[PDB]
Amino acid sequence: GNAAALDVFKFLSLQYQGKNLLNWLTEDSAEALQALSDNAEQAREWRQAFIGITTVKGAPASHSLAKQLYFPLPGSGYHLLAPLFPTSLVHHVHALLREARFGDAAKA
Amino acid sequence: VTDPEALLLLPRLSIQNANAISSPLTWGFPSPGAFTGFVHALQRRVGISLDIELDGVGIVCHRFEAQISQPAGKRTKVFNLTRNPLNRDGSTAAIVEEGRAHLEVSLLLGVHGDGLDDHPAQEIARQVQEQAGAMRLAGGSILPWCNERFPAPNAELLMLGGSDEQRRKNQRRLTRRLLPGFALVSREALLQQHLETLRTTLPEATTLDALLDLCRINFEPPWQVRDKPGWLVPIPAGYNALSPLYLPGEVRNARDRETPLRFVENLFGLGEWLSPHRVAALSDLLWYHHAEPDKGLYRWSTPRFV
Amino acid sequence: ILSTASVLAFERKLDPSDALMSAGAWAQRDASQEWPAVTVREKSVRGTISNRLKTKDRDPAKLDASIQSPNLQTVDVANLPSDADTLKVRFTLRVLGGAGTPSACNDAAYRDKLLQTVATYVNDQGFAELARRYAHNLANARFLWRNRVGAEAVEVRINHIRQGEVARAWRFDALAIGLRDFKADAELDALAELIASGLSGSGHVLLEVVAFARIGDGQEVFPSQELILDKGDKKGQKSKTLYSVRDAAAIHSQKIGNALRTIDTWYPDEDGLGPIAVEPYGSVTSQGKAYRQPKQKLDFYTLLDNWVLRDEAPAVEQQHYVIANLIRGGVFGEA
RNA sequence: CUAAGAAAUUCACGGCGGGCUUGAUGUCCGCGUCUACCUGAUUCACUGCCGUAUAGGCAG
Repeated sequence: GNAAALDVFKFLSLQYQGKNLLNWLTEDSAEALQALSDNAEQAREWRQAFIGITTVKGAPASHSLAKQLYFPLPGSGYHLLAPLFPTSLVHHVHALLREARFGDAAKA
Repeated sequence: VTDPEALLLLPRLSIQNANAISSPLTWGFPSPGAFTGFVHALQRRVGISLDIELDGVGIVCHRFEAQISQPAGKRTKVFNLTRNPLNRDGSTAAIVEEGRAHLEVSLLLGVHGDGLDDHPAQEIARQVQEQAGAMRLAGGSILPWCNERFPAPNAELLMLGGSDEQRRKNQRRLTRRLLPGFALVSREALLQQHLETLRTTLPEATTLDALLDLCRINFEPPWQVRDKPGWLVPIPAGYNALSPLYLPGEVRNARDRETPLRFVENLFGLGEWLSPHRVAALSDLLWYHHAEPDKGLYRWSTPRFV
Repeated sequence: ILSTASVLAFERKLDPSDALMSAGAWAQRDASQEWPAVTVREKSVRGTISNRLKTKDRDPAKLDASIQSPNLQTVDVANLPSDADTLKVRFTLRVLGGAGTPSACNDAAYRDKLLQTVATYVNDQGFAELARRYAHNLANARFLWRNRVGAEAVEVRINHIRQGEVARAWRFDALAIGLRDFKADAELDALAELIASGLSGSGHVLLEVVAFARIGDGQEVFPSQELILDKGDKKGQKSKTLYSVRDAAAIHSQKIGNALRTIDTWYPDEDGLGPIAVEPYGSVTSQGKAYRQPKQKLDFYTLLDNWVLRDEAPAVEQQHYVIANLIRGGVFGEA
């Protein structure tokens, strides 16, 4: 998204009690929906905003410069199969490779 | 799935700019899905006109030359790019790194259908080579062999042999023809039992970790390297679903509005490069499609191998 | 309403290969099948600093302190051998065919309207102005980019290959054919009709192009230079890397393609250049200036929408340019 | 119906200044290589003669 709005992500990303703040606002709890509040309806509005970051916004679409590939079904016909770039996968394999190449436990 | 009644051999194909980025995790030889899509486009374009069903591919890869370059003072490599045209103002466009490579593969495509007795085998092989000469394999132009020493013609081996001696003889005559290469097969049960052994050693183990362990070279304390059987590589083994399937005219900016779309993501399996006489059966080693679309799992492999 | 397709894509017709270069002697170029290749080797160059000062450091102290610290490089060169005065560049060309149908289109209404428009163009006047200029750029050796600019005699041989052998042989003199005029010759018209039959039909047409350039003994030839970023560390880094397919220098394929598409003489600015390459918003990256801007109605996109959607067929030169874009290929489409 | 579909890296360059690498040295004792065979498969398409002949025949 917009990089100047990264303060909301660093606001929600903390571990304040034992878990994530978005993980708190996603579950209905007595500690949740009241701390960022003096009235209940604006708290409901703020939480209904804050939980929607994990959902796709808009109609599903891939651009003309995105890739999409016919796959032959066994009977007949095709599916369109637009793939994406898995950034959690690349980041996890990147952390493992950086551990195996520059880690102190391997350099020893 | 289906045993091919014939096994047609496309000869050494020169491909000049293949997509060397096989997956978001692997560079190198292009994906097996490219070759299966190539033979399905061949089926789509002449497999209807000749009353056949081209199915399965044997990948050989005689010669591979990637357009990479090692920068000075680093262990890893980078890619040599191409110069894009300018925008409408004269500034340079933002470059997207695409890896190129020069291949030399031979394709063993298995053909079966009622068109075998309608036509001579040499005529249908000649027609499928003339159709292959105007296509592209993984994004690269198929160089059609002009003014060289002698063009390599095709050979459609009828798999139904009069004898087992005749079958082994004609198989050996093919294996001599595609010998300097290295056939690529999928070995997933080996990855599964390696997952089993590594989870015996240490629990909660992913098989991404097992694929990483079978990819790398790793030393052991008494220093010696740990042996690997053969040339094991990681390959993209098809796709896995993310979104539920949508209706054909529902997704915005699709490639087609008659075909349902589904957002997918890669699946990284394990392949192996063997010398072609090691398999001792060329009726297998062909890469088929396995869809089962109700759970995603649009994937390719080679059954009947081991 | 016949809205535009959101995904448009055309396959590149006129597909060339990597142009290998070799070397040998003129007047035995007929037996030039076993000529050795031109190899890319390193050489070390140095010199002082020549470019302009940044106007605040013009003092003689740091000027003389700068010319006592020359820069040190390791460049690649490709030289002819010292006993050979001919450069032999050879590549293969495929004319694919089916030059109107898009490889991807959302709307079927846009698809058959565009196919009807392309068919209207080709039965009005076939590929005989475009294929004439493509045969010109194969005739005069414009694909020899800097290897042409001082040659004593360039001779181009184009042999149409059948299933296994040479179906028809051409032979040209690329210095008699200029780099800015598209005239009429007999063999040029025969080659243009072969490229026309390729572009119209469904099968591919294969051509082998050989270009001999008589430069001189041991002079420098100029293959493509590889675009690399993230170069490394200055003790081992190379400054200029030439292209080499298999230990042999070579011009890139897309450089040959950009030479063959230099047919566009219909851009609205004056032709002090002559022909330029065919691009949407036709831009010359050596000139750094994008002709056919969208503010004038002479770029590719608006011409195609006026030709297909609202049926304003433009001048015949501009639809020549539009069909040249369609043979060029491309990826077009809004969000 | 292929992580599908598209792409100009390029213009110029002085790497030269100079030099002592030296001395000294035990390779060395010993040794069983035997055994047995068809180069011949038409393997010398030769030499000459009649005939203008290369066309065709004849001799040894």
